[PDB]
Amino acid sequence: RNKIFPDDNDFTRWLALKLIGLGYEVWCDILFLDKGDFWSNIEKVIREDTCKFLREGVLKELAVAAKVKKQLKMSWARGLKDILEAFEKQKVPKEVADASKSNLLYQQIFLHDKSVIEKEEIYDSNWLSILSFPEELRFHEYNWMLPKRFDVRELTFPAVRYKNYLCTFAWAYDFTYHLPKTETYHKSKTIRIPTEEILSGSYDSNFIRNAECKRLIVQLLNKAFELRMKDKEVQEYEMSNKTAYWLEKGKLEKDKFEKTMLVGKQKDKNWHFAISGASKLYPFPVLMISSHIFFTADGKKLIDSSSVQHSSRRRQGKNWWNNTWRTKLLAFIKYLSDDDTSFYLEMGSEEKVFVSNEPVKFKGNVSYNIPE
Amino acid sequence: MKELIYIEEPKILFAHGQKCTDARDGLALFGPLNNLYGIKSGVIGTKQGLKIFRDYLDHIQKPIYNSNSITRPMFPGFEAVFDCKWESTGITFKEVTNEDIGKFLYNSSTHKRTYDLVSLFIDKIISANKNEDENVDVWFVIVPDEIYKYCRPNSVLPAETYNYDAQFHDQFKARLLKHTIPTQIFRESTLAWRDFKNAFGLPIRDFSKIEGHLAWTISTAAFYKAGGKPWKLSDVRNGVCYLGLVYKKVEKSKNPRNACCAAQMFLDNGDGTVFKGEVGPWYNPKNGQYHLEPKEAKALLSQSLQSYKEQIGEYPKEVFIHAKTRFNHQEWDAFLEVTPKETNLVGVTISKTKPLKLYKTEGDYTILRGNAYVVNERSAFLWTVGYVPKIQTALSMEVPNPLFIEINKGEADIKQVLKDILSLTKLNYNACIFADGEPVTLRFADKIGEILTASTDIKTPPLAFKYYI
RNA sequence: UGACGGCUCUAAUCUAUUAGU
DNA sequence: CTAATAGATTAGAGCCGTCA
Ligand SMILES: [Mg+2]
Repeated sequence: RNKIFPDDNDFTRWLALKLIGLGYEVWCDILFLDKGDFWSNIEKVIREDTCKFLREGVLKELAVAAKVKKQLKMSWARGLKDILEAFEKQKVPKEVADASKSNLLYQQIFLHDKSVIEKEEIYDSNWLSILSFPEELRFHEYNWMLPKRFDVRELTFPAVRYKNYLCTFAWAYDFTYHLPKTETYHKSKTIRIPTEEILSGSYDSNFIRNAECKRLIVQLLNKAFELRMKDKEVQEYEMSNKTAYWLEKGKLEKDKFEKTMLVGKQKDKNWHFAISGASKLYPFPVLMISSHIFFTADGKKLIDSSSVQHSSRRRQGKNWWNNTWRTKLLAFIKYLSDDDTSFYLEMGSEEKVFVSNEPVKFKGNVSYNIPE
Repeated sequence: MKELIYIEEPKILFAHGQKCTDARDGLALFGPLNNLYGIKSGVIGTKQGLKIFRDYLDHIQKPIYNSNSITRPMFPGFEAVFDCKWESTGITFKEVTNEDIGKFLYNSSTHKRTYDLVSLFIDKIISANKNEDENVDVWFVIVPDEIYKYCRPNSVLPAETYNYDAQFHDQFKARLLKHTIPTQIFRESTLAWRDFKNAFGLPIRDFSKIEGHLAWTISTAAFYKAGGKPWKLSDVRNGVCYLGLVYKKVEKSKNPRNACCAAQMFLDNGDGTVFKGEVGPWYNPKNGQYHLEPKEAKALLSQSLQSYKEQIGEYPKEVFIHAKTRFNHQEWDAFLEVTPKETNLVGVTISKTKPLKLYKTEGDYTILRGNAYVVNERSAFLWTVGYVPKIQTALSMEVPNPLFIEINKGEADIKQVLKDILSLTKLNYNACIFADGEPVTLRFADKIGEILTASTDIKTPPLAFKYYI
């Protein structure tokens, strides 16, 4: 008692939910997700407490309805109104109406296998951890011993001007070929400052400001990253505001490094994964590696059409997924590693800056069940 | 090793005082907050625009199906979900003569013909509004595709009307501000998306699987512009007043004239959640700078506080200012000059662009949405875009870039700020969505800015968002 | 301008150094 | 005030995708 008995799935869903919302009890197979007592209950309900009823199976149901009757002796708004009028005219019983039951059924049925799983997960990142720094920051007093238009960025060792000094991580007697008057240099006039205090934030001095010192150090890091990328026989692209360093074609083994494809062919055109180096000291020393895709014609010469570049990049980025991005980033980073766990930036004759080849790992608390 | 935390689901209130997390099904199963009577629509344009609009209004009331229903909910009809009838019977049609259309697409200069088009539409709208016995609910604007397509700013056709903006929609919306008429601008491409094809046999863009969201979005925006509300929030506590701030530039002008506009969440004491733009554009004469002068910023904050107090009855304890740029010392001094006695101010800076890509170890789906990476006490990444367990699909396509929420000034809690920011990603009425990738407090202000930029002589600006969205 | 996201190019603007008086 | 070298911040136009 007190109970009333794949092309229109959502129509039936909405109809049943609305009929429940107005206080009409509806029994359907979409309530009990589990299957396997499935027909005996229906037959028992039909035989015992069924008074009025609203393909081989369809024919059998029609025959059952006919036997029961013999024994008894535009828009959807119009349809809804007709259904309501028919229900009211037939005096079909109803109880107190409430939407709380509908909300609870929706919560416990509609989103059953779509919930939150309390499982910890580990994520990679694009931030390359920085291990160690040289013992000092070197400022060389090159007073009237270099040309004024000498163009400091032409040197083989990273250095940038500052007032009348030169800042680098190399010795005081390097790159003497390009700057011949170097031998008559007194060593007591070179400023050496340790990296630990200036990078951690314990260096307040008039010579250089901490934000300025960070900008100088990231400039040296970017310049040395550029020099290293040039060193490894890797071509370059001059981007809108930065520089990207893309591997050539045939450089790797079968266009593969560590079972990862970084350069390939698309239709009659060649594409090349690239990276861009941008070191920052916030929150902690990292060497960020943003990802890009450039396209060329023969694989060595860049194409001089920005519209073609953007169109090809957007066409290629549709099919890329998290796994591909991770694999390509990690493979490109590992290809520039030196021996086992880190690659140095050649910032000195015998002094190097160690940056690890393993990106920072993030650990979580809540995971997502990813149900196929 | 670094840790990740999770932020609880915000949830949104609906009819009968119920609760849910997804707005679409919250409307479908329960209904909107209020009950409207009907919507009356009026087309300005040719007879073709009339035909297109009538076809669209007939299509909105009918069920809509896709290939797979798992991705998006189906459209059952506007009246059934909002409890108010709106069809092509309460219509007021105003003709637009093709002879007049032809006479303006001849000067080969965008300024003159653009201004002529704006005038030729606005005069018809005002004449219909004034000198007719009918009372249209929302005035609808239909624009021919090709004429505007040739009305691009930096384009040419292959002085009284020359010193004006070179865009149609912005100036047209700026010229109806002093009339306070809810006007909705439709490009003919949107609604007449089925009568335009190419010489290839296949559409360039697959629009056969976004029909449902198109219908939901337009229907929700219209119902909002009719004076109704689709949904609100469940846990808006006292002392909460979200306020937006976005910067825009006027391009073609003698002075740079930096344009800053504001939008404001707050309570209206009607047990609802009313969104009004207490915005009157503030000008920065300096070039390139993105900082309000003390006077203009002080005026903005004072107007927001006065609107709240005259709307509720008391100044809230806490005010949130979501901004796309950082702040200076004198700007924060200006905001602190009008701060009430026993109150505190929080300014959230959301730098959208920052390189940080995360990878799951096994699956190709991206990071879960509501994750939060706490770098420090006054910095965090909040993945406003991400995987949604409710719909099992991805909001974005590629690896999302988490927003860099910095508490630039003031003292607050990172958990509470991140939770409030996540909550504010569902209160848009343009599109009935699950969640937004950017807070609407930083997007509706931008839409206001792009609306009320083409003209600066308007006094008594409109308040509600029916006019601008 | 029915929406959203991811992008390309694009200049402008702030800070520090250098050279045009 | 004016022109070069870096980083760090900002906007603006123009284009691509939504199936599976
Ligand atoms: Mg609008």
